[PDB]
Amino acid sequence: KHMVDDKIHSRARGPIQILNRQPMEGRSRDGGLRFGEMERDCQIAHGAAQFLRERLFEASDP
Amino acid sequence: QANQKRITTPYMTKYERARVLGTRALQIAMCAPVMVELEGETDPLLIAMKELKARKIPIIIRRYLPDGSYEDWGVDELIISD
Amino acid sequence: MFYHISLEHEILLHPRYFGPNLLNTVKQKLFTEVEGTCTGKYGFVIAVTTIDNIGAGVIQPGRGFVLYPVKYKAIVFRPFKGEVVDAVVTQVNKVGLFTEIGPMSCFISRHSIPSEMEFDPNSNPPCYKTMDEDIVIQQDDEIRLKIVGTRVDKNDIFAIGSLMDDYLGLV
Amino acid sequence: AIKTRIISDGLKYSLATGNWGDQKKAHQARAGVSQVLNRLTFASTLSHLRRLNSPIGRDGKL
Amino acid sequence: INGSEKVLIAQEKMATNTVYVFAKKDSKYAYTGECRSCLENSSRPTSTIWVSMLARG
Amino acid sequence: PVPPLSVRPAVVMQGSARNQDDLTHKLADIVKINNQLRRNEQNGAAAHVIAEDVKLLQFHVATMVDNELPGLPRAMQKSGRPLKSLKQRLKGKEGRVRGNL
RNA sequence: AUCGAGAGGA
DNA sequence: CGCTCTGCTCCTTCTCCCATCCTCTCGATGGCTATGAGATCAACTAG
DNA sequence: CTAGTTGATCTCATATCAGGAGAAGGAGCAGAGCG
Repeated sequence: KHMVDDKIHSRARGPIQILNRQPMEGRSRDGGLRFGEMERDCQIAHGAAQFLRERLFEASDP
Repeated sequence: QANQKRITTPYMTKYERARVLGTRALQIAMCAPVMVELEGETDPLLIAMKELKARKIPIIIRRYLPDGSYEDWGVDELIISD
Repeated sequence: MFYHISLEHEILLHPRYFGPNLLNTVKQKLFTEVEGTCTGKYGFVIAVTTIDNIGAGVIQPGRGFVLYPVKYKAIVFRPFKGEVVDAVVTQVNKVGLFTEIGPMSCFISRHSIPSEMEFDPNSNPPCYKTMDEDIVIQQDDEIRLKIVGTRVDKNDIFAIGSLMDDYLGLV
Repeated sequence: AIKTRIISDGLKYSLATGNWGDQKKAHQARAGVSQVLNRLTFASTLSHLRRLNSPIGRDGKL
Repeated sequence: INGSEKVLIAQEKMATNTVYVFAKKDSKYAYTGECRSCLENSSRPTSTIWVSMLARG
Repeated sequence: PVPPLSVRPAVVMQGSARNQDDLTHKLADIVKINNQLRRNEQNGAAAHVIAEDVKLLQFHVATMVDNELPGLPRAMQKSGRPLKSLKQRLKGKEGRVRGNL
């Protein structure tokens, strides 16, 4: 059942949630992908502070 | 802090290189004058790397020390490795 | 009151202005910014006298701008409660009398003025005159006043003055 | 006196949601009973109809 | 139910009316014999009765 | 302190029925019992009645900021689901700090 | 739309 | 010689935590919380 | 200017089981000084 066309998804400034003005959840909601705690830790290890700020501040909910 | 004696490394860190290149590329993209000559480069990142190789980026890195003081290094004063 | 004070400001600068001449651009931008400006706390700034120091310009991360903190000597004008100043009369009216103190224009109501100085709209120049008609306060006259109240509107100060106190009259 | 909605709506709700118990006790009730039949392939349907469940709790790591 | 095909999953449970002697390592009792008792035609939940031995000391 | 509408948005459903947040329902209970206690202290009420009202107000405020109090009954709502208090909004995973910051 | 639950993927 | 002040142990609460990201379906959710008389007032709609 | 009508706004009034692990309090108590 797992065809790629039912899984491919992309986002660039779509809809946002009401409570926290962050991207929605899911392909069906045209949502954004979660940049989670482990991604934050990985980018902290990388030392990429501006990319980390872009992902956790500017690309989510400025 | 005595600029005659700066205790930090004379090398540019990988993070300093990254942020200096990004900053200067944004400055070039916002129509700042270029310090080096240009053959056909139109990408700000390429121009910034050419300026760094030429040692002609007009930026000062203010490295903070844990005690609270700081040391100002010109991008031309640091040793660029990569 | 004329004064000479050192003041602090910080101004952003676009990357286009880096150029071979940079300090001059920050200087002239400061001038074009705070020349003729007005603030209620430091009063009105007549002009900027001399630029003392130009701090290190810090590049804001994520933004091409650079903020320069500038220290500059500028001369201000601040009216005060209880201060006496000579003013120039500009308009006479039945609602009150309008006199200009430098950039500010202050209005004095007939209630604050002593009752001796009558209205006189029938005179060819609108003027204030007493029973004896000795003192004459009309347009363009030079008269002393005491500044009682200050009010700031749209960052612009407008004062109010009184002529009741003794020795406050025509120059 | 007989309000038939008790038995009808109770059985219908319990089979519809899977929360096995009274509708008011929606948290004391144990879910996962009465799942939607899998109709993706005949083997999935047969296996779902022959499915057993050990309600030990997935959280348990024993 | 409401046009939706619902399948009841068989649910496992410990058998009733049988005595099961276990021994919990971390407990005040050395051995515990439990019996989840339930009348033939169910009318109440399973009434569990335990008969335990207190741990030595 | 009753938070603003952003913290407890009233989301509109497919139709016109505006559904209120759990915080708003809880604040409704708090205001109800607060007004009830205010009138019962102002007008005729027994001491034990006022005591019961104060106990219920305490329960409502506590379950507004923290619903999982041991022993006490969980603040309920329609459909038999407990309300999500301010503590569960940011308690752990999928809360504000870990789930949104 | 929300919430919950369930079924799944790596 | 009877009281105090420990401070050790056993039990008891009590409270916190339990991988990451992702897809889909399915059921419930309702929440509804009036009414009108009087006075006030400010704007037209006429005079 | 003068009434008069018409909305809006607001006040008022009517009713009766296969967790775990650690941290904190409390209690029982053995014992040491010591009044």
